[PDB]
Formats: sequence, C-alpha cells, structure tokens
Amino acid sequence: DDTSSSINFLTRVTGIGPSAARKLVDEGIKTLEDLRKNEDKLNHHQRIGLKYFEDFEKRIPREEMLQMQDIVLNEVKKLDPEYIATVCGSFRRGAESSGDMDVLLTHPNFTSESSKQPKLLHRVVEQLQKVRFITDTLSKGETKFMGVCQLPSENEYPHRRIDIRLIPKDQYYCGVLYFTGSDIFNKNMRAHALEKGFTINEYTIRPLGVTGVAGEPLPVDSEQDIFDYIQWRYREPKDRSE
Repeated sequence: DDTSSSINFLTRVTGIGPSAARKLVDEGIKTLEDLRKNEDKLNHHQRIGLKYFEDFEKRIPREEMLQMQDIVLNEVKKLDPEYIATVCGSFRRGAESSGDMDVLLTHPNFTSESSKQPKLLHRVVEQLQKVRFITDTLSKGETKFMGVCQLPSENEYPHRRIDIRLIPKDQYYCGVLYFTGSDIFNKNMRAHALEKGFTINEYTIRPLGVTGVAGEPLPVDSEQDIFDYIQWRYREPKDRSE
C-alpha cells in the first residue's frame, strides 16, 4: 500500500537494503526527513548515501567523466607508473552520460598468487583524498573501495559515486572486459567462447574438456588476447553494444 510505498523509497538510499529497509519501517521511519532525524539508526554507509541522496540521483555527463578520468589517471601515475588504471562502465563504451565511476586498478606486484596488499589500493585512495577529489567513504576493503568524490570547483558539482577495485594482474584484462560490458555483449561473447571450447568469466578464460567440467587459466596480457583465444575480430568497446 501507500506504506509499501515507503519501503520503496528508503530502498532508494545507497545502504538501504530491503531487510534493512523493512526494520526501519518497524521503527516508524518512512520519509526522508524521518531518516535525517534518525541518523543514529543508520550505519556509516547508509549515512553518507542519505547525505547525498539528491546528487546521487543525477546522471554524469561525458565532459565531467572525462575530467574525472584525468585526475584519477594522473594521480595514480605519480605514485607509481607501474600501476594500470582503467575506467570501465558504459563510459568506456562511448556512453554520453554515466551514473558513477568505475575504476579498475592493477599492479604487477599483485597477482592472484599473492593475495594480500591493501596498501596498493589504500595508498591511491589516500592520494585522491589528499587532493580533495575523494570526499567520503562508504566502505573500504582490502581490495575494494566504494565512495564519494567531486570535481574541484573553481567558484559546484554534485558529488559522485566512485568505486575502485584492486584486481590481480593476471586477472585484470578479463575484469576490464567484464566491467566494460555491455551485458549482452558479455552474454554473446561467453556463448561464442563456449562454441570455441572455452569458458570465460570475470577473472579468467579456460579451455574446456570432456564431460565439460574442465579448466586451467590461459595467460591474458590484454583484452585482445581474449578475442584471439576465441578467434574473433577484436571489438573496440564502442562496438560492444551486443
């Protein structure tokens, strides 16, 4: 009813899940001003999302993403030029507007065999915070950073959502591929790969076998490599619609 109407709204809050949304309804929290008078019931994450409820409702236009991309690329470079960073999302696909920033970061020092170098990711976060690009943190893991940022006003921009994932280097391209989408494209390409005797997911590509239940990840040093394995012309992200 007009109340279910309420779980619907809260859920619009980054942090607010259903179960998470449900309880706050059992507490008599429905609208948003409800929420604001009730920060204490909210975790840190839900908290921030509430704080940027609005901004978060707005689309990011190419021009901005672009400048965002530069700040991120450039800062990472001064830390260590051995770091690779790539902005995925429809945006890499040529998209005219985006909803958030998805950054994929990797380093030769970190492979799926290591598995333990939080410093790698943290250091960058730290640097962006220092430059004042990153403005808040929703959560921050060993391998994943979800937060807020904003373009440097000179006078203001809405704050935007940003995510940074640390991926091992030997799993990187697969990841950029995957995170680049689109979804159909991923679907169509995994389907083809299968016809080709190969299974692809967001980490690796692996040959199949009898009975099917098979594997052993092939070395991938670029996106192209993936296409090669399955012998398909190389599609630049823009032609990745389907």
